[PDB]
Amino acid sequence: QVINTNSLSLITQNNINKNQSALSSSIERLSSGLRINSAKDDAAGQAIAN
Amino acid sequence: TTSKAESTSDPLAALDDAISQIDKFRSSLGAVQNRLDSAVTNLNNTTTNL
Amino acid sequence: SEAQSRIQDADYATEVSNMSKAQIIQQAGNSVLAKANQVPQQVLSLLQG
Amino acid sequence: RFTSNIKGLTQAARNANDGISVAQTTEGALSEINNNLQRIRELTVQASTGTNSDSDLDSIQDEIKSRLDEIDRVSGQTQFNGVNVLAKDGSMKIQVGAN
Amino acid sequence: RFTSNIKGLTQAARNANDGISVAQTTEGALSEINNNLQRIRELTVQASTG
Repeated sequence: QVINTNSLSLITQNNINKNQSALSSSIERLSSGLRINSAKDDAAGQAIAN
Repeated sequence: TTSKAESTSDPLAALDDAISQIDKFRSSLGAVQNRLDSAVTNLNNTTTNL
Repeated sequence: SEAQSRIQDADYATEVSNMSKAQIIQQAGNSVLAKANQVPQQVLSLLQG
Repeated sequence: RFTSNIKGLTQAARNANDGISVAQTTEGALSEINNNLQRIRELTVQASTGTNSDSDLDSIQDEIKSRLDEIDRVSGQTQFNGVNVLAKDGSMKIQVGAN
Repeated sequence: RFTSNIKGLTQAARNANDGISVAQTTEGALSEINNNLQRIRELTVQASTG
């Protein structure tokens, strides 16, 4: 009943934003072939691999 | 003005220590990255609700 | 070497499925966003303008 | 009397809506804090194993401390109109009636 | 007050994004330095032989 300032499309945008990180991480993981590409993943495993 | 240099006493151990230092710095940066990601998610949720 | 393979070398089957699910959910979210944005002009119709 | 009643009821309705909103904000903050605690639990489950060197334990403890500091920051940080929801163990009253 | 809060929070979210960016750059540089030290360790292990 109001103009898009109480719109729940903001919630849709938020859920899309949360899904985008997972999508990007999935594609990058698929391309690299390594479980850990940086220390944002399990850093202890990265050190063990090193 | 000049002193004759022989070698490092334990060449491998010093390199291992350097690897340990660089890996610890990696871990610190990875933790900062994850914390910043969580902060971004928090900020998005809070601005949506507000 | 086999040990190091057990920590690195992500098993492709998991992330191929994860990517497929993520892309499907992304398309669904895009559709939901467009459809939700399609709503407000009900008030414009209500205005008889 | 009826006009007074209806005006008061409308005001109370708006007040209750504001209360619902603040509850939503607090719930979102708590959800994210609990997500971070879930990550803490996963890291602890990894760290309990004895096949790790002390450097691994140091890195795990460092990231646990960082994420706990995030918990503290979010807890003391989330605010709603000059009021910190998670800073005190108080009570918050909403007027929902005409009297 | 709500408008002020939401504008500030959005801008802070962008700032946190920039922080993640700089962390990524530093971590990439450190990963390469890690590879270089690893090769140096290769060379040390080979050269220690008599």
